[PDB]
Amino acid sequence: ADISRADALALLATQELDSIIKPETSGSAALAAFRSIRMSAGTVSMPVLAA
Amino acid sequence: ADISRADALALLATQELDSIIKPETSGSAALAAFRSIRMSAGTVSMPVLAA
Repeated sequence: ADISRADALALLATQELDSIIKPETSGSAALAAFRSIRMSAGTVSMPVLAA
Repeated sequence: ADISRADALALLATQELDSIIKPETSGSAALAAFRSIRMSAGTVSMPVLAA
């Protein structure tokens, strides 16, 4: 006769990970590669050299 | 050859008027003309001499 682990199972401490198992996030390849501008109007204008 | 206004059209500044064009506004002729009471009840009862 002895205190098995099952006999004391209800006394054992518990632990949950403090973080989630997930992939590291990529972000947009477009936002990573191409330079961007802050817009204030919804339809910005863009002069382009022609000649 | 020279830079025409059509060639520089994309570079031209814009201006927008600082305020909206609108007619003048006015309040009800009824509230201007007639006496009014504060109602506290949703109905007021009024006694009228009948005969």
